[PDB]
Amino acid sequence: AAAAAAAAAAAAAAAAAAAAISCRASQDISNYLNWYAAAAAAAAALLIYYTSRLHSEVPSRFSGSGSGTDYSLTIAAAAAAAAAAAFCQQGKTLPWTFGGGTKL
Amino acid sequence: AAAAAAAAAAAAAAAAAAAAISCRASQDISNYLNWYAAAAAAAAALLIYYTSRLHSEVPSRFSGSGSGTDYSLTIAAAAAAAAAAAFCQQGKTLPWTFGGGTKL
Amino acid sequence: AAAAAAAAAAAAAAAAAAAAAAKASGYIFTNYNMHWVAAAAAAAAEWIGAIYPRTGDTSYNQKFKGKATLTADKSSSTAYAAAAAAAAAAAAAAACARDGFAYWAAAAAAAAA
Amino acid sequence: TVPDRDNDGIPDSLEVEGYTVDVKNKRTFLSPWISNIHEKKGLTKYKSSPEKWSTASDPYSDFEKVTGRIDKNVSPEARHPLVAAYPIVHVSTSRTHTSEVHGNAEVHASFFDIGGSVSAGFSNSNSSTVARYVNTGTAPIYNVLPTTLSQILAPNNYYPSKNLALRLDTDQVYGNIATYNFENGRVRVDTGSNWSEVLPQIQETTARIIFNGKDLNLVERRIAAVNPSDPLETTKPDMTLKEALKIAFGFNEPNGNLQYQGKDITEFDFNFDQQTSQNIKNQLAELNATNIYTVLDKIKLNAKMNILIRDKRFHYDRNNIAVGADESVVKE
Amino acid sequence: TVPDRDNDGIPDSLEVEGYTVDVKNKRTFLSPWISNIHEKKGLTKYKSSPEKWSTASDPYSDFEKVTGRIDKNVSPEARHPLVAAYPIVHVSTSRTHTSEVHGNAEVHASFFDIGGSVSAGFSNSNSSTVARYVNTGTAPIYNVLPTTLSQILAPNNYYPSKNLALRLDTDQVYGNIATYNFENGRVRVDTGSNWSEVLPQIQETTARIIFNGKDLNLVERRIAAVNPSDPLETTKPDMTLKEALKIAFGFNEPNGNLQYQGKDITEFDFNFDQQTSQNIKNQLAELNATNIYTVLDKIKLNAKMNILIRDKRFHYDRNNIAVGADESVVKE
Amino acid sequence: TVPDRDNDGIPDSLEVEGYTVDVKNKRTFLSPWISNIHEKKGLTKYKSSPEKWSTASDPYSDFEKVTGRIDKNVSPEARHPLVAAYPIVHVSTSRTHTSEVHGNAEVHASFFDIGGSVSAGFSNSNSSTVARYVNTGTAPIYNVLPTTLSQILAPNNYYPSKNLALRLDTDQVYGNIATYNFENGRVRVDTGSNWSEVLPQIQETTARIIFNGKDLNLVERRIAAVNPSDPLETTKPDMTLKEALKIAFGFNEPNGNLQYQGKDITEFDFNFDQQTSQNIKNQLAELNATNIYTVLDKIKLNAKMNILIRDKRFHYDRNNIAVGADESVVKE
Ligand SMILES: [Ca+2]
Ligand SMILES: [Ca+2]
Ligand SMILES: [Ca+2]
Ligand SMILES: [Ca+2]
Ligand SMILES: [Ca+2]
Ligand SMILES: [Ca+2]
Repeated sequence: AAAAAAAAAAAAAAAAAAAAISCRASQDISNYLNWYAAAAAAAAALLIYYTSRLHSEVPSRFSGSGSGTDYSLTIAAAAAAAAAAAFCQQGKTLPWTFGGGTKL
Repeated sequence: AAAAAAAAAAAAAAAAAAAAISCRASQDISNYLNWYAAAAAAAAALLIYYTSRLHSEVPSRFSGSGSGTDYSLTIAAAAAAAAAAAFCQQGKTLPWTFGGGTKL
Repeated sequence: AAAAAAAAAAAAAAAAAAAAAAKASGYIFTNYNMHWVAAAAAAAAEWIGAIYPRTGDTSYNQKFKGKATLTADKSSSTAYAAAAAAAAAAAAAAACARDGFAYWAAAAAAAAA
Repeated sequence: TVPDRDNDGIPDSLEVEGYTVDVKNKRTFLSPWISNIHEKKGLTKYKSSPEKWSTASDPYSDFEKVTGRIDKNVSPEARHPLVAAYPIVHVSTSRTHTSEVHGNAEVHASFFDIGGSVSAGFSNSNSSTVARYVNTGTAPIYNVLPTTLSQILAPNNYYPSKNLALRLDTDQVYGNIATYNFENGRVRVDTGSNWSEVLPQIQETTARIIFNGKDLNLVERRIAAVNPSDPLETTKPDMTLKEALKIAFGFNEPNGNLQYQGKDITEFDFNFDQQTSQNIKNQLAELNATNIYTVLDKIKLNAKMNILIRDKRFHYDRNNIAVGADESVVKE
Repeated sequence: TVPDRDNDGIPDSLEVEGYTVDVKNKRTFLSPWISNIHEKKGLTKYKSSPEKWSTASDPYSDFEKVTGRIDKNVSPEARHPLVAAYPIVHVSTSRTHTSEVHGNAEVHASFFDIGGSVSAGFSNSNSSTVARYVNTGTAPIYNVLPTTLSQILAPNNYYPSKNLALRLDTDQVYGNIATYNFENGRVRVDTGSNWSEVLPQIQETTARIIFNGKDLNLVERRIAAVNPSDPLETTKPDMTLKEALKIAFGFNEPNGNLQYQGKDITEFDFNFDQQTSQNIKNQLAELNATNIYTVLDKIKLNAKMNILIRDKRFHYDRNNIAVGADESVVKE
Repeated sequence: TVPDRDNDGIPDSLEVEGYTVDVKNKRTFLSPWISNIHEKKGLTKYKSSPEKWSTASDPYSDFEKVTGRIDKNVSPEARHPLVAAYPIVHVSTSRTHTSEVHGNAEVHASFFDIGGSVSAGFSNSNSSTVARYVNTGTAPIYNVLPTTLSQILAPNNYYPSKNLALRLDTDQVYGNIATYNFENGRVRVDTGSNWSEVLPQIQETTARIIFNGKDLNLVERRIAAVNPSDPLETTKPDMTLKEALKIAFGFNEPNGNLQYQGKDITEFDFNFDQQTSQNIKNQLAELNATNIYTVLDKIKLNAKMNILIRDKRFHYDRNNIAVGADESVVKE
């Protein structure tokens, strides 16, 4: 029911530039957002729950932030740039709706 | 008045298998059940009263259990298999009605 | 750490239904409920539903109200998903996951050519 | 010696680490909770607030509640220091609830969704429906009748005897408080003290849970929970939903599963207020578990928290009466 | 010195192991129960609660009950610490019982069957039948008359003198309590203290036994019994049915058989409530004895326990009046 | 030892240098304010008067306000020792203001001009407008209703429940005061003490600030400020407008800018009385800053000082109700 949209779906080539993957939901979200990492057709798992804290089995280089409707995850030091889709799932109410993104 | 029935009246040949002699009464019983042992036309005496505790003059290998309508007595290590009828008597209300069974 | 090992391959006749299984030995199966989600082209990833193994209670998406039925067996500690009225639009990879979507299985990659 | 800052008669170290009351030869004395000796005899571990004379703010102290130096009319469910002891008075009439929202959606949605479109209005004022005074609480009312004389209104008892003799917004005007004397076993009613000066404190400092697992009757019990804002409320021991159900409604677990007279916990439905649902959802998201029934042991209770628990197999209405049920259950 | 935690004036060790009061030369003093010296003089062994000022929760303490430092109007049956001392007030009228179920089955069925289809409803409210106030209790009523002035209503006495001058649901509204002063033999009535604040405690902490062995009149006596749930109630000494009958109704055994004015115990019939019958049946099953009359010495009494004892040779009704009897007894 | 001249239970050195309450293991104890340990856990530094039992002259002391040994009905905003805890009672009715002068000139003139042709009449008497009793204060009213019974009127609550059931110059006739007992957690209402004997002191010793940032409702809060004329008032800690807003209305600054639910401080308009405007203008001239919004951290508060803060985007009237607003905001 709650449509999930991303402010940026494709990242333009910008070396040494500010990185922020944002998600804009249909209505406000009380920080019930999940961040999902996945390798090439493998290693699908989440990293951040509640938009701020990590899964505790992943290194602290991942860091999410935001308040209200727009939540952005930032990358401190990028190490690789490959084709790997991202996910942006809200948890306010049923059903669970995911998002999308392209990073790393 | 309270009819006494047994879920199993004859025990099929099952070596090294779970053993449970159950009794299903007409109505619920507040654990007022008695267990009776008897040799071949001799040594007729009870072993367990109140479905849980022993007569205190018998070894602890006998162990009864159950709650509500179905009460089952289990045997830990069987030592013999002869023709000896068993009894299953309730004590909720008059008259005293017995049951039946075939073990040991 | 959690791993799910399934059959390497399966041979089925043409236009024959198939059932996907995923072992849940990484945790206590009866404790955490397992969700089902599928990803399809032009529609991103859409949630299908979830099953609570202890009682069998389920909640289904408005799209997947009758598309799939989810059950489980405590004997071997696994859950099963049954799909009726199979069609071409139903061809999509489905991956189950534990409560909170923390642990994900290894869904197969179907390819005809 | 012991500090006993709260001056409750129980050492504060015992109130923190846990304590219990045992009798050796017809003589009672407190002892720190020791496993393998006190557990096998059925004694319940008791935890209280080291800085509060009464943890639940009820007129009875922790020592009086535990050691039995309390008015004998107090229900055994309120003997726990963490359970409030306050009266509830009412008048085919039955107990009612102020308002209900859950019921339009699926009954099984509580497993995967908490709060949001489902809630329930809670009001501390007594209410009833019709189509004789009854004390459904855990504390007595002695000398003053409520508004919709030496005899009392004992809990779980009617003001007239059974042999003797569409809303009723009963007011909470109760009588005085019977306080147990320490110098002797005599019990006296303090005219100056009133229930109306104690009820507001209990409402503020305790979390209210309503249950209808027996006779389809709503029982109102409150559990002393921790309020982070108030430093004194923090002194209360940590309370989980599993422990609150066990100590209030008689829930027992023989094999890790909560049961009530043979009925599993999953057979009941959970309802929360707006603030309660928000707090519960925050805890669930932090703990990475959308399901709540399987994380009951790790869900903390806070002050000003209201939880309503109903029966799934019965169909409820706006006033919370099981007007109907499923076809299978009514048939058999 | 002695601990005397209950502050009753009697050492707690004496209250546990047993004690009695004897006079040497017109002077009274307590002494631990010693056999072969105190038994031969008819002194009765007294056991009390070491943590209760009054074992039966009545306003009179163990020391006052035993040593005689009590109001002289208190009946001698209530002088035992384990027997409650509370008034019962009533108004061809006679005492009545709320409801009776036993009577359809055989009168001798109590020997082999206990409870089940036989029971009796018990209500603490006073009741009477017709076709003048009388105190059938063991404690006086001083300044307030009940609802259906300096003179009192002594027990076993009528409010008007005999020379002077279909249900009556008499209420339990009694007067104040006459408490014996310790500094002097003077007795004073405390206006603040009331009977209505003491009766509920006695009802909760004592087991009520009703007897009609004399003049076919129902006498209501309560014995302080042990409640396992409450730790303070556990401090009471163990009470058996045989001892309760001996200390309350004057039952005596010269050769191991209970007698009442020459009538054997087997001549009376036993009735129990639902909870009482369940508890008694559990004890009988645990002790492997369906018969109850021959195991009276090993049957423990608990709190909230009601036992009704009638006469077998008389035929009773729903209101418990011997309307008729057998042909042989009425003929001779 | 500590002097504690005020006999408040808190050392006067702690009351001067700053103090806070922290819990180690479910036990509360005061500690001097230490940075890098107490700040990271969200504890608020507390400053009080070393010569006053209660800094704000309200019946609750500094120790009771901070440690939580206070009536639980008191609003959390009044838990600060520098915030007065007194009730405000009222009855499409809404809160009103006595008189307003600002509004004829530009709404942005407060940035460069303070006082002069702009002011607002302030009266401590309760008032309301029409076209049910409500407690908008921080303290309860127990036994006496005002003039335009055991139940109370809790703050932020209506006297009747919501389910239950052109000016109104409500009088300030309140009830007695519920004072927390120190010997035990019981709370008792002192009949001799009255609110009407405490309100005048609070009015004289505190500075009143009125805010309407939530639901367009005027909330009346008073902050204990320093009066140079009275030597005892000088003992109060220095209070700035920024700190007063932070501790009373919940204003928070994450990056040096005051915000209220996402609304910046500059979005609000400041109004002062004649004496208040004169004092503020004197401070501004001494500090060489005509602008007041950017010098809020260096503006001291004095006694008998009244400040009214409104919302700029809403258009107000003589009675201070947002009758209208700008076209853009009403459109979106
Ligand atoms: Ca303590
Ligand atoms: Ca305590
Ligand atoms: Ca003693
Ligand atoms: Ca004693
Ligand atoms: Ca001080
Ligand atoms: Ca001070």
